[PDB]
Amino acid sequence: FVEMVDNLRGKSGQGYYVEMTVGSPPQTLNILVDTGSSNFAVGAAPHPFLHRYYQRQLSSTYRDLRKGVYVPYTQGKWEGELGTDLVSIPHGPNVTVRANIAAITESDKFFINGSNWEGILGLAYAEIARPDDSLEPFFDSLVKQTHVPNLFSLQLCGAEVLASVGGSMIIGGIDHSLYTGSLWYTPIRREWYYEVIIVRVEINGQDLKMDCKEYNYDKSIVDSGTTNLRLPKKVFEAAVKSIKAASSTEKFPDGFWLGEQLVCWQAGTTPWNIFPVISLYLMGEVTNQSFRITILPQQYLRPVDDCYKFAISQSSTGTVMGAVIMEGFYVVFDRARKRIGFAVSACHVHDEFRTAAVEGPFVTLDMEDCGYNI
Ligand SMILES: N#Cc1cccnc1N1CC[C@H]2OC(N)=N[C@@]2(c2ccc(F)cc2F)C1
Repeated sequence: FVEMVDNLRGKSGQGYYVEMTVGSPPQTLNILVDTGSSNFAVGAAPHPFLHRYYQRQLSSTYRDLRKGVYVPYTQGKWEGELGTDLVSIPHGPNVTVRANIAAITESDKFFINGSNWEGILGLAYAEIARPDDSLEPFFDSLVKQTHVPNLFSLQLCGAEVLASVGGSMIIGGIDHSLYTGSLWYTPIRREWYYEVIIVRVEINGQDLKMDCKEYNYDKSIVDSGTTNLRLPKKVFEAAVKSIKAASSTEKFPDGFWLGEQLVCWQAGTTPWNIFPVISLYLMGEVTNQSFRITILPQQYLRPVDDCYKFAISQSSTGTVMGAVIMEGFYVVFDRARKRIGFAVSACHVHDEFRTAAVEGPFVTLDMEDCGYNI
């Protein structure tokens, strides 16, 4: 899938984007790859933080759906107008799709100063599309209209101005040069978000010993459009307590653990070995099995002297496996078989003593009971 390798770029903390073209003649736009939402939405009018935007009037193939869409979330919102147009991904498959597009005409706290992207590609399912599930998402259109197999995979690599990060979005298959070792799969629990089930969490090999329902309260999702590992309140608190203890040899301000303040060390002296590894055990395809993905401090301390923000934060909407978990790994969104695969990434972080890992099986009792009953 050689022409698709290295087709993602971004700035640390501001997401990964892919170049796309919209309309005829093609308008080039950078689009954030977001497995946590399901709309294809593009800035369509001027904005302080947008260096270009989609101009429907310049496109001979635009069709207006005469329908508005409002997408409030927090910390923000966007609104716009629905239509269809022809869409292609230059460093993607060699196809062109007529896709729904939300042309964003007003927004608050959505576009990001300096991020270099002008729209979002929601890769999750129709159930969470706005205004409702009848607005076919981009990937659904791509699969229906072209032969492309119903699967994509993401290799996010990450790590003055914020550091540039890179990676690859492989549409339609699995590129075996982007990973090493075995691919382990966890089931997609429900096709809305990419919802999965975490059955155990360890911090430096010590079980947090919570009821596993706590890890998925109210859901756990894999989300390339969120930077941090976000954990439900009780789990977050348990985790930081444990990380504090392992690293207690040093002391950092409260704002660092709140992910607000940076912590800096003389360049090159970053004391990685005082921070523990974190293992998340995901439910396997076999009911009583799991496998673990182990992440290093190189993933959960985000570069911003060498300066870092702690990139684990509290959630009130369940666990979010964001970019800093995904950067460990090659992640396969196997929609056709309703499962998500993980393997150690050719661009994983590691030092001479430790490395990200994907290991299994571990046998674990009653993990169907680790979910939330809708
Ligand atoms: N839109 C939308 C949307 C539609 C449906 C569900 N969730 C959405 N969110 C959730 C909050 C963020 O988390 C994710 N994954 N994407 C969001 C996002 C992305 C980029 C950015 F700059 C700002 C953002 F808030 C938008």
